[PDB]
Amino acid sequence: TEFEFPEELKTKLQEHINYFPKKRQAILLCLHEIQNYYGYIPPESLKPLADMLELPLNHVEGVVAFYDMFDREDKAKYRIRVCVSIVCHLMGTNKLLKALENILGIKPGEVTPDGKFKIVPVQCLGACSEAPVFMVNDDEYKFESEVQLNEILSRYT
Amino acid sequence: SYPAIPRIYAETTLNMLLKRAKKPRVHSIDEYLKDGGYQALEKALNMSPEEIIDWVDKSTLRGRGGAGFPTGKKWKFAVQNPGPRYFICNADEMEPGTFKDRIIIERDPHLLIEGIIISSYAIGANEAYIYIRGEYPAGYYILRDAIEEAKKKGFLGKNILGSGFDLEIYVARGAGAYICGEETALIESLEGKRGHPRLKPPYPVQKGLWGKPTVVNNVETIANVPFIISMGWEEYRYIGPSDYAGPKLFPVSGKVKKPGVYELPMNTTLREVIFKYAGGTLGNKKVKAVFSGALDCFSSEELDIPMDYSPLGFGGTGTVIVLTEEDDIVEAALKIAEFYEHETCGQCTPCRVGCYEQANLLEKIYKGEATEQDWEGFDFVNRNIQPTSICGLGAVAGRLIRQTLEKFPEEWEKYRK
Ligand SMILES: Cc1cc2nc3c(=O)[nH]c(=O)nc-3n(C[C@H](O)[C@H](O)[C@H](O)COP(=O)(O)O)c2cc1C
Ligand code: SF4
Ligand code: FES
Ligand SMILES: [Cl-]
Ligand code: NA
Repeated sequence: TEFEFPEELKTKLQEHINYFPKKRQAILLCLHEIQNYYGYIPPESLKPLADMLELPLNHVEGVVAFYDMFDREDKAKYRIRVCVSIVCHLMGTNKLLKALENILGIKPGEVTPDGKFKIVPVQCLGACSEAPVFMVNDDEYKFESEVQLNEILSRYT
Repeated sequence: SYPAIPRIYAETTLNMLLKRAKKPRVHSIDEYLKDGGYQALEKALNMSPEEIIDWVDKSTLRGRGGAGFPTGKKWKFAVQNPGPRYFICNADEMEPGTFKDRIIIERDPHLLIEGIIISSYAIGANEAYIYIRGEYPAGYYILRDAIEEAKKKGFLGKNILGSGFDLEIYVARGAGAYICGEETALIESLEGKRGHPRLKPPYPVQKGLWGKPTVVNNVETIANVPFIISMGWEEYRYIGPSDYAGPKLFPVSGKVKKPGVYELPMNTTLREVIFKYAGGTLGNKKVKAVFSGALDCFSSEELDIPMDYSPLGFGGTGTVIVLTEEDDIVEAALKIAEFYEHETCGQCTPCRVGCYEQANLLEKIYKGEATEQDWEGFDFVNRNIQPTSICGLGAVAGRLIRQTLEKFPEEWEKYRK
């Protein structure tokens, strides 16, 4: 049957849509919410959302494709966004990636066998003074050492 | 309860934008009000919109977002056009080294909201927007909750403090396009479309959000507004040099002992920023070069320049990335090339191919896989990104890298071999 949103999701989506003066302005908050729920943007989920937004599907797809943050390719509970830009690279992005490889056994762009962690190479995260920087979903941290990183990641279950 | 944020070091000599934000925690409305907050708003709502515009103009407040456009004048241009109008606070950061705006948003959200309300009232906007990057979730939730705080204290909503002025502030989110920081693209995203900039003119202050006069202003710009109203434009123009007056946030990063955001006046030298305030270099290694975000490159011989918007001044957003004698200038330029590779939106052909190929060939140069044609090609591509570009990204993608070829040729020659 027609794919449909769980009500604990559809409630939030409906809230986002009513937040702005025009429904269409909600598209990015809906996608953030959809990816937060599913661990990725299910292709199946865009048709219902287009209806919800009173926008064409091809518009919605075109938007998903354009924005780096949205992934319709790979599922992951937790996205380790690793900053690879100028400052983080100078201050030891590599030692962070090395530690991530050692602990999780995956390189940038890859997902752990349990689909728990995906490492995502991103541009500057806006905490250059706390370099090298990474996020674990919404949580943002300075990398200090492998032992320090191992402890943080233990907090994600 | 908000997500984890690293506690960037903050230090001020003026005790204005960072008076609260120097302490690395959320300051909620009762604290803001206790430092006399929203009193500038009360004062402003008892002046006419036109007189606020005058004060902001006489202040000499300039855009903090990298344009250095005189803020008072931007507002004048907005209000020449018929209402209704919209005020947008550019919460998008993206540019590397730049983390000044996040410490206002995350620590003193109310300074920003007060700024947005006064500025909105000045241009007669009854609807305002904060477009905050998606990599700032804490800032998103902190702004949403802090706006709710302002609503309940009756600073937002309809007929605010019996003034007759209506304002809602809406918080939209990015999803990882840098170009969404360029003011026309930001509006395209707010309208629920791809972050593709518009051909100018029309300019936003004439045709912007749904073709209505639109003021887009940087987080740091809007943060200055309450001070101008509260202190008076005379007392504000007294801070630092009269021609580029007021407090400035300098995000300092790289090989310095005390990296963080510094609130200084703009007659501070780039040497003062690094060595007096930022506590000098790591290992006291000689400074090699300073990168002004992804915009410019200054050598160790240009440290004596003011941090103001003047021609021979530092300018930009006041972003200071410090490299020492032991840092590869080429490897650095590669990482600036790779930034512009990712963040060209691909509308304009020289920019789309130029930004990508610059990075592709420089990567080959850096790895010692470059043919002599890839070298000649890298050089040509770099000087041919600007042509046809309808926004500043194409104009600047090759700028920094060119300066490094000019100022450090010996280090680039190491890579020719
Ligand atoms: C490609 C590009 C990206 C930009 N990104 C940002 C940004 O992240 N933040 C910002 O405040 N201004 C950014 N700007 C500058 C804006 O075009 C504009 O100058 C600014 O939003 C106006 O604020 P101001 O008057 O306070 O300077 C960018 C400009 C361009 C061309
Ligand atoms: S110059 Fe580059 S980033 Fe700017 S609109 Fe053209 S293609 Fe997009
Ligand atoms: S360079 Fe990594 S956060 Fe900016
Ligand atoms: Cl104040
Ligand atoms: Na964005």
